Amino acid sequence: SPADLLTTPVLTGVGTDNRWNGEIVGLQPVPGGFSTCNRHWNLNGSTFGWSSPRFAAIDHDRGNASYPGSSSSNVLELWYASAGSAADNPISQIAPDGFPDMSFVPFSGTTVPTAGWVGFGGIWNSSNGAPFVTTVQAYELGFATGAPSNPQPTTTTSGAQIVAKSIYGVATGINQATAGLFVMASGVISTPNSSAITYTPQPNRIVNAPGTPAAAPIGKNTPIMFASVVRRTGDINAEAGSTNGTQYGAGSQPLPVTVGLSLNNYSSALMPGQFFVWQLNFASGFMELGLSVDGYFYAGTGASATLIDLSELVDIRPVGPRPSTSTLVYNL
Amino acid sequence: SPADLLTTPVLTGVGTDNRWNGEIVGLQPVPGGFSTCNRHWNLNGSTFGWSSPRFAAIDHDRGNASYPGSSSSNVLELWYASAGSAADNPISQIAPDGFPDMSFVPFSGTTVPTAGWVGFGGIWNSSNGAPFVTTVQAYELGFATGAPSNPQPTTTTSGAQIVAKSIYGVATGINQATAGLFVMASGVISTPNSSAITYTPQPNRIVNAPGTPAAAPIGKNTPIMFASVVRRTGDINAEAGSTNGTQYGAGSQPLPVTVGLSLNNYSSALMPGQFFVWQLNFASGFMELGLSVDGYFYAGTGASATLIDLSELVDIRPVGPRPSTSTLVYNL
Ligand SMILES: [Cl-]
Repeated sequence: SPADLLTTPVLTGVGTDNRWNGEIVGLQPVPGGFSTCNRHWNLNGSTFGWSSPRFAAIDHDRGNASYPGSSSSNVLELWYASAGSAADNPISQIAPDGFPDMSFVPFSGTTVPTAGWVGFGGIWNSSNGAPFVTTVQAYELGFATGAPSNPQPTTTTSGAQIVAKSIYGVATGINQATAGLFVMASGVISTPNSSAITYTPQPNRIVNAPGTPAAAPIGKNTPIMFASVVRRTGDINAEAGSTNGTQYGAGSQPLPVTVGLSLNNYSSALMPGQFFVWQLNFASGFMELGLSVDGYFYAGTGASATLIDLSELVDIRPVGPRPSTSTLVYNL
Repeated sequence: SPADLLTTPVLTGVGTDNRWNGEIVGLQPVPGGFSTCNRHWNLNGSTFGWSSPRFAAIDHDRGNASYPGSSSSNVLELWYASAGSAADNPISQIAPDGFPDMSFVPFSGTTVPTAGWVGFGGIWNSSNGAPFVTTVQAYELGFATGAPSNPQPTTTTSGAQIVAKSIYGVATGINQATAGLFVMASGVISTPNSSAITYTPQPNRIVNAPGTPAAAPIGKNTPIMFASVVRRTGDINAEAGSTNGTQYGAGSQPLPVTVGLSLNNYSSALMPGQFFVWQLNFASGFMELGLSVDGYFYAGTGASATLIDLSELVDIRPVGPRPSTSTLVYNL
């Protein structure tokens, strides 16, 4: 039984999302539908992604590193490689374990990109493993085509490039035909100013491998993402509330669910066309969440795009397998 | 019952240690004894530390930022504040949530400190939350006294300072009497060259709050730390089996145990003078692990300081409460 995949602490402040590793504080309905594969598991014990259910480091030993111009001081460092070149990754060769499933947002000069996945790290020497210490910075990572001259976002891994570019000037730029990338897997969201932006990533920014099943509305049941509070570059101190607006990152699954799914095969527990349902009991009222065999979560919220605050969630109780066509209860 | 705190995946490659968040691959006996409080819970639902059972970010909004002893090619950014000044931390005011429990290792020039806790981040503007983008780098963090003129290691929180110093040159130094620190909580170990060093931290480097209970041998039973493979600055690409040597970080508890202990009170389950015992079944042979009420783990390995490899661990079975004076079986 999948019942213990989702227990009360998973959604009441201990559980984190599988994209940003932020504490989950809300449920974000996606009436338009979405797809996610990276660090996403199904109930048949499998992933279409390239990442294990953890947040460690991103490591790739063979990419092209460069900076523009003839002055090496305070420059934007650019790193890129082909998708499918991650030979050292046992899960998938598509990308290094932990590389974010987000499309690259191009920028140059003094522009800081909006809604990029950003991580801290730098370039290192492919021949001996030594870091290029003058290249440490915050880097936006994403999938693109057209690097290095004109990188543009792409949402498919097939034929893509994996790109890292420092959003601020590094101490001294480095030009290497072959160089390593090392970036911490726990990301923040890039903003050019103190203002928060919409939940990130939006569905059209998510990068997916071929064959990734889509999450679509089933009747009045709508797929959701799990909203967490995520740091943003424009106002790094900002956390939940009051301070200049709240920034949400979103993930397809709670990481504890992803971990459990990765350790187990739940094929006997649930049939296709079924949800495993939990009841979420709030201080006043309650709602149901449903989990499909493809590993997507649903709510009975229909066309609504309004975020559901989990601040008053009290406990979670298993309901069991139900028809995916049965509208999930929403009494909030 | 605490039995489900330690299940097979916790020590067979999924569970991470509570200091470095690295995947646990070994058990490190500490015949000399040790103490740990940070991100360490007991069976009475309590911690003597200053950190929650998670790895996010380190944030303090009021420290002194400077860059003395710097050249134009090499500017080491220094941040420090008093221990006990972390007013925003609901757990403890000793230090910001996630600040490492390690004594500061002094360094200067281009010298890289040995066995330092290093994290990525930078300084930010206390008045508006904006990052000082020219200060992003890898920083060693630790407890010290004598900042800013002569920082020296300390292992007691009382009267201490919390210090961050970039191990590499930042793009541009920043002098502010009041400034913020922001560093990702997931750390790496500083090494001056490609070689691995001893497991980190050694017991004499660990910082502890007043009242922290010590782990000492009880008869033939010896306290252990949980060893994980941790990244090092000298060879950032190196992982398990590196021809430059394998680097271990160590933590007092597996993080899943710490999380479980933080969510429930197990005081009725175990009394002082008792271990909760699990049997670890390997491919050839087996051993017992014991957990005390203070949350420390023990093995019946006596004076041995030899690391126990978990690569051939097959499964874990709960045994139950046993007297701490009873020698834990070691049959490997
Ligand atoms: Cl804090």
